[PDB]
Amino acid sequence: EEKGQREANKKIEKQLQKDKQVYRATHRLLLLGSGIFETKFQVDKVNFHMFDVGGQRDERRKWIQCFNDVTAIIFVVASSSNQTNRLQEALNLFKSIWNNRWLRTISVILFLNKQDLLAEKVLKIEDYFPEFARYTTPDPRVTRAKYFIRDEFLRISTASGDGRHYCYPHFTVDTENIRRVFNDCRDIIQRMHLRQYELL
Amino acid sequence: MSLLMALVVLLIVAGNVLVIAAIGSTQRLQTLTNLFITSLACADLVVGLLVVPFGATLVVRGTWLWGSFLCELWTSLDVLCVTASIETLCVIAIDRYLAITSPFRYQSLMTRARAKVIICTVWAISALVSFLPIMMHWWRDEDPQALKCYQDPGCCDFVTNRAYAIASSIISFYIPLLIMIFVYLRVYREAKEQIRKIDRFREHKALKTLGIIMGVFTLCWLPFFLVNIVNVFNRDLVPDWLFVFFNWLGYANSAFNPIIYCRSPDFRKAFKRLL
Amino acid sequence: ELDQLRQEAEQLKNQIRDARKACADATLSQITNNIDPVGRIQMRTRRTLRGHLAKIYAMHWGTDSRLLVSASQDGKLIIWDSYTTNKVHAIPLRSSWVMTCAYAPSGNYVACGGLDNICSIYNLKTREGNVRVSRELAGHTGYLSCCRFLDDNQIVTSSGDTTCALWDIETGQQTTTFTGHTGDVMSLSLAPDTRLFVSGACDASAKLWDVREGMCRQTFTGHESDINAICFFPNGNAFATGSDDATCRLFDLRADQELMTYSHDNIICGITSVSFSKSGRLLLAGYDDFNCNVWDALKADRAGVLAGHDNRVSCLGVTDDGMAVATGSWDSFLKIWN
Amino acid sequence: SIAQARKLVEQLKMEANIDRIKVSKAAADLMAYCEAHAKEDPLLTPVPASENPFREK
Amino acid sequence: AAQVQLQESGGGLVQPGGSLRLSCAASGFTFSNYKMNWVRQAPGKGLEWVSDISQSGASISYTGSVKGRFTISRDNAKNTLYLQMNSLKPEDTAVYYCARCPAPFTRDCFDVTSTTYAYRGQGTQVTVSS
Ligand SMILES: C[C@H](CCc1ccc(O)cc1)NCCc1ccc(O)c(O)c1
Repeated sequence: EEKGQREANKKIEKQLQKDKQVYRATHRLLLLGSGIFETKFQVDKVNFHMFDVGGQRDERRKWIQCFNDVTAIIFVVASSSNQTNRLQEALNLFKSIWNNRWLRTISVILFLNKQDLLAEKVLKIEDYFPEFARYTTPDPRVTRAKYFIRDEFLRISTASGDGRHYCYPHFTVDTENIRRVFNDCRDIIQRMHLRQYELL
Repeated sequence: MSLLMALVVLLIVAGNVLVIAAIGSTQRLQTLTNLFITSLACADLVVGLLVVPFGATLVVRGTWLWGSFLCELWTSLDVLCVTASIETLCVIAIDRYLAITSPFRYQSLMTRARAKVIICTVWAISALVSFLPIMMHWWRDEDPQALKCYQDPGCCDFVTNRAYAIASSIISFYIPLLIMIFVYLRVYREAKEQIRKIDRFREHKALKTLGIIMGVFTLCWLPFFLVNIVNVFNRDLVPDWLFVFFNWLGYANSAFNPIIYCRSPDFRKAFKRLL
Repeated sequence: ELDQLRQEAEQLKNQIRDARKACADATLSQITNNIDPVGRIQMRTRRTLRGHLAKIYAMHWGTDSRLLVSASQDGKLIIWDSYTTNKVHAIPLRSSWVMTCAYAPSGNYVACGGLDNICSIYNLKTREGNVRVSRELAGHTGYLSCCRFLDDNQIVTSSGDTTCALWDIETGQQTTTFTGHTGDVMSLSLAPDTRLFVSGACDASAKLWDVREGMCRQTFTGHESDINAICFFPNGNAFATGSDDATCRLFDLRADQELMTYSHDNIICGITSVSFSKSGRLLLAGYDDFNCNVWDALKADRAGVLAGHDNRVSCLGVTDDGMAVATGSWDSFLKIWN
Repeated sequence: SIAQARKLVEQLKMEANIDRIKVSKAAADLMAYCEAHAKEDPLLTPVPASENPFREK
Repeated sequence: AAQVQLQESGGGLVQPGGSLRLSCAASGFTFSNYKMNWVRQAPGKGLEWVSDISQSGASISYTGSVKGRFTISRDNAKNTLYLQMNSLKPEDTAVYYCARCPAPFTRDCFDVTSTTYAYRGQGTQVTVSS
């Protein structure tokens, strides 16, 4: 019987060698902000599987841990938003993600959406974030507001990094979005390697 | 001179033994690039263990004391281990090059099987450039003084003919040097681009690291191979003791590699645990 | 008139508090004072099962103590022979984010599920020799956190929708729903009778359920954070919970009180998994600090350590016969300890 | 509303009236059990290698 | 047995511009190992994070609208949490809950505004009007 066992084991090991060469040629993304919707795309013959976890009940602190080893978390926000303060909610969520023990090496691709809706709104942001009145940019109104929100996120971000992870903020076209995630994943891999060699 | 050679042996052995014990003791360290670091540490270890003690006896006593056979063998083993070390440095540089300049396909181009085949090819090139020509008397020259040397048992000088010196210096130092310069220039360029995107302190850190690497390598091995290539064209230009001292700077390089390539945090943790 | 029920609650709660304070004669630490200490436990890694590509979320043995199934979020359900380290089967799962996996007491089926809110039931012993999907239990509205076989046909499951469900497999039907928790149920545990089962949730409480009547019988509180792991004691009269508050706690079912707490000031990480030995005097707890502590479940003194993982210990498991301990981890290895 | 209170009170009375032995008894029982099956636990009780399926045959 | 309790008090009526001091008593946990939050909910609104204070009592964070007006404080001796509120405006009328962070010794605080979070209190009412 041990001969048959070794036979089946060798067959399975061939299959697992194939599976292993397939598993490292693909990069997994976490989309954030029936149980889970998978998406698969290919850019420059590099394969990506994105995963939208809509299908859970708004308490993330347990299933979020499933994504400790993804190449990146794509964190979408609406700069536009009985009106709750939703931007502060997004900031608090980004901050609890950035400082979680199991997501500390995970770079976050920050998408700031509905920018045009914001520009429509800004001609009701000084009440919240009273520092917006003294903010200075590093239609100027729209740009100031948008970069102010970006800098809020970047201030949370550049505080506890330690170089291991970064944020890659963009203002958001599935085409350019796919390309941007491609380039940011390339940069994440390059930075991980350059930090391994004590160059960064 | 005795104490100097003794401390050099001590440092070389100690360092590379620590590196090998660490990599082979910790699971966190058994990565794909640490296979190349293992190759490097083994070459440095053979140098420190067998090559440097006999050279020490030579410098101290002034004459060889182990007959002609062991002289040929020592010559071959020295050339072999030096070639292995420098080509393993070149291979580590090529690995880093691929990882950074092709980060997506790198998980495919590089697997442990191809890593082991590359290590084996390196050691085979070393053997085929060191033990085959030196033992089949292909390396000997035709100058009557060289004949007196090859004939007396108490002489073990490194007198060679043009062909062997040129070819061996090419395969042991010059091609590895050109490849290392090329790849680390590309790596520096990419690090500069990433630093630009992130944010001067950091560019200085990168410059310091690459400078340590290439400066130690070159300052330690370039003088010897330069005089090596000039010996076969004018015997009476460089004195002998200076050729020997440069060959010893080279050997001393092998002590510095465990510090240039094994300082990562996990490496230091493993060293502390071991010691 | 709404105050009448507030008064009924206030009164009932007082009576329960009083009937739980009155039946507290002594503390387990006391009657456990003159027993021996275990003697520091020193287990060694006997096996390293390799082949999984990503972190191992779950594992389960199987009632022969030789075969074991493991679930890896690379998307694989690997059935290993532990005696020869041979892979008996390798099932590619349809969804890679698996969080639990179960081995049927008969050996014929395995079960697995995760963020897909489905419990897939795979058949192992067919006419065409290859393992196929046999069934798919759907109905939960949150991720599957744990599943267990009662027999070839019935299966219990816990979900991140605060509910547990008992299913019939042949008809693929949710024959019973169990409600009452207010946070994600993270772990379930069947009693050796398969008539009751305890679940532990992210509301810092555990609940006991009758499997036929569909009714919660007791609730247990006293942890300060999410309960990540729960394991019935060998005899079914008590259970142990492990929490993010860096403690384990042993609760009794006939006293309705927390009996014991296992914690050290050195320990400031969470408990990810727990399991008893065959006799129940050792309590094995995997932690987030890459270690597994072995507690003297009667003295509450840490009896030993298993320290051979480079990442988070994610799953424990003890053999039905008590020979080996299995540890999975986020380093993507399984280690068999004796 | 009144419905939740009705459920709040009904469950809290379901668990109210049940036999609740004294803890000392629960301890005694767990102690006695772990002491009853002490020789059948091969982790707590390391046995030789000619019977372990992970050391030798 | 024990249980995680967060009992708010000190809420009542107050005139526009008045001042109140909300006092949240805590039980069931070691009050110091945990980061603490004030959240509120107004008529017909979601839950809002208002303020947070850290295990020691030095790190402090505010929502923008209550900065300069509200003062969060902690007393590990008497296990109390306080929010001082002065220069009150009518748009503060709401229920105020004291929330805890789920896990101790952590810098992240997930799920304190989730509508079902377990480690919240039942709240105190604040009504700023005539
Ligand atoms: C073995 C030989 C001995 C030289 C020496 C002379 C005096 C000493 O005290 C110690 C050593 N060194 C040659 C090293 C070498 C290494 C690689 C080459 O390609 C090459 O031409 C020569």
